Amino acid sequence: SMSVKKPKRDDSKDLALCSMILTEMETHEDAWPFLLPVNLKLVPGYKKVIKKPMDFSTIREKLSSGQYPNLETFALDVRLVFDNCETFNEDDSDIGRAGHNMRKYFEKKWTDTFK
Repeated sequence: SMSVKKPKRDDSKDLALCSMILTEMETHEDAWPFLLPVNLKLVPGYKKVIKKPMDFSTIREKLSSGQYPNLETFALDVRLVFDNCETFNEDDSDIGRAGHNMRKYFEKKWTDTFK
Protein backbone atom coordinates (compact mmCIF):
# COMPACT_ATOMS: atom_id res chain seq x y z
CA SER A 1 0.00 0.00 0.00
CA MET A 2 1.11 3.61 0.31
CA SER A 3 4.84 3.72 1.22
CA VAL A 4 4.75 -0.15 1.86
CA LYS A 5 6.35 -2.16 -0.97
CA LYS A 6 7.10 -5.84 -1.51
CA PRO A 7 10.80 -6.43 -2.47
CA LYS A 8 11.77 -5.49 -6.13
CA ARG A 9 11.77 -8.66 -8.47
CA ASP A 10 14.50 -7.90 -11.10
CA ASP A 11 12.67 -7.36 -14.42
CA SER A 12 15.57 -5.79 -16.37
CA LYS A 13 16.21 -8.90 -18.50
CA ASP A 14 12.53 -9.67 -19.20
CA LEU A 15 12.58 -8.01 -22.71
CA ALA A 16 15.61 -10.02 -23.79
CA LEU A 17 14.36 -13.24 -22.38
CA CYS A 18 10.80 -12.85 -23.98
CA SER A 19 12.63 -12.09 -27.31
CA MET A 20 14.63 -15.38 -26.93
CA ILE A 21 11.55 -17.39 -26.16
CA LEU A 22 9.74 -15.85 -29.17
CA THR A 23 12.75 -16.72 -31.41
CA GLU A 24 12.51 -20.31 -30.24
CA MET A 25 8.77 -20.36 -31.01
CA GLU A 26 9.36 -18.72 -34.45
CA THR A 27 11.90 -21.43 -35.39
CA HIS A 28 9.91 -24.46 -34.18
CA GLU A 29 8.86 -26.68 -37.07
CA ASP A 30 5.24 -26.57 -36.00
CA ALA A 31 5.10 -22.71 -35.93
CA TRP A 32 3.90 -22.46 -39.55
CA PRO A 33 0.19 -21.91 -38.78
CA PHE A 34 1.16 -19.05 -36.43
CA LEU A 35 3.88 -17.07 -38.18
CA LEU A 36 1.57 -14.54 -39.91
CA PRO A 37 -1.89 -13.15 -39.42
CA VAL A 38 -4.71 -15.33 -40.70
CA ASN A 39 -5.88 -13.82 -43.99
CA LEU A 40 -9.35 -12.53 -43.07
CA LYS A 41 -10.35 -12.19 -46.74
CA LEU A 42 -9.50 -15.78 -47.57
CA VAL A 43 -10.56 -17.76 -44.51
CA PRO A 44 -14.29 -17.93 -44.08
CA GLY A 45 -15.61 -17.58 -40.61
CA TYR A 46 -12.35 -16.22 -39.06
CA LYS A 47 -13.18 -12.60 -38.91
CA LYS A 48 -16.53 -13.09 -37.19
CA VAL A 49 -15.62 -15.90 -34.87
CA ILE A 50 -12.11 -14.87 -33.61
CA LYS A 51 -12.62 -11.60 -31.88
CA LYS A 52 -8.91 -10.98 -31.18
CA PRO A 53 -6.61 -12.45 -33.89
CA MET A 54 -2.99 -12.85 -32.85
CA ASP A 55 0.12 -14.33 -34.46
CA PHE A 56 3.89 -14.48 -33.85
CA SER A 57 4.73 -11.68 -36.31
CA THR A 58 2.33 -9.34 -34.56
CA ILE A 59 3.74 -10.27 -31.15
CA ARG A 60 7.28 -9.72 -32.50
CA GLU A 61 6.38 -6.22 -33.81
CA LYS A 62 4.64 -5.38 -30.46
CA LEU A 63 7.69 -6.61 -28.54
CA SER A 64 10.11 -4.62 -30.70
CA SER A 65 8.14 -1.33 -30.35
CA GLY A 66 7.45 -1.24 -26.54
CA GLN A 67 3.87 -2.26 -26.70
CA TYR A 68 4.16 -4.87 -23.86
CA PRO A 69 4.11 -3.14 -20.50
CA ASN A 70 5.30 -6.28 -18.71
CA LEU A 71 6.07 -9.98 -19.23
CA GLU A 72 2.44 -11.02 -18.34
CA THR A 73 0.90 -9.02 -21.20
CA PHE A 74 3.42 -10.79 -23.52
CA ALA A 75 2.35 -14.27 -22.20
CA LEU A 76 -1.34 -13.28 -22.65
CA ASP A 77 -0.80 -12.64 -26.41
CA VAL A 78 1.18 -15.87 -26.90
CA ARG A 79 -1.65 -17.87 -25.16
CA LEU A 80 -4.20 -15.95 -27.31
CA VAL A 81 -2.53 -17.45 -30.38
CA PHE A 82 -3.19 -21.00 -29.03
CA ASP A 83 -6.62 -20.27 -27.65
CA ASN A 84 -7.67 -18.92 -31.03
CA CYS A 85 -6.26 -22.01 -32.72
CA GLU A 86 -8.31 -24.30 -30.40
CA THR A 87 -11.44 -22.24 -31.08
CA PHE A 88 -11.17 -22.63 -34.84
CA ASN A 89 -9.44 -25.98 -35.45
CA GLU A 90 -10.31 -29.57 -34.59
CA ASP A 91 -7.80 -31.22 -32.09
CA ASP A 92 -7.30 -33.99 -34.73
CA SER A 93 -6.12 -31.70 -37.60
CA ASP A 94 -2.57 -30.80 -38.43
CA ILE A 95 -3.13 -27.18 -37.27
CA GLY A 96 -4.99 -28.31 -34.11
CA ARG A 97 -2.11 -30.62 -33.17
CA ALA A 98 0.45 -27.89 -34.02
CA GLY A 99 -1.28 -25.60 -31.57
CA HIS A 100 -1.25 -28.07 -28.76
CA ASN A 101 2.42 -28.83 -29.35
CA MET A 102 3.39 -25.13 -29.44
CA ARG A 103 1.48 -24.30 -26.30
CA LYS A 104 3.26 -27.12 -24.51
CA TYR A 105 6.58 -25.92 -25.81
CA PHE A 106 5.88 -22.34 -24.79
CA GLU A 107 4.68 -23.14 -21.27
CA LYS A 108 7.81 -25.14 -20.50
CA LYS A 109 10.17 -22.34 -21.68
CA TRP A 110 8.05 -19.88 -19.68
CA THR A 111 8.31 -21.92 -16.42
CA ASP A 112 11.97 -22.69 -16.92
CA THR A 113 12.88 -19.09 -17.70
CA PHE A 114 10.80 -17.17 -15.11
CA LYS A 115 9.35 -19.59 -12.39
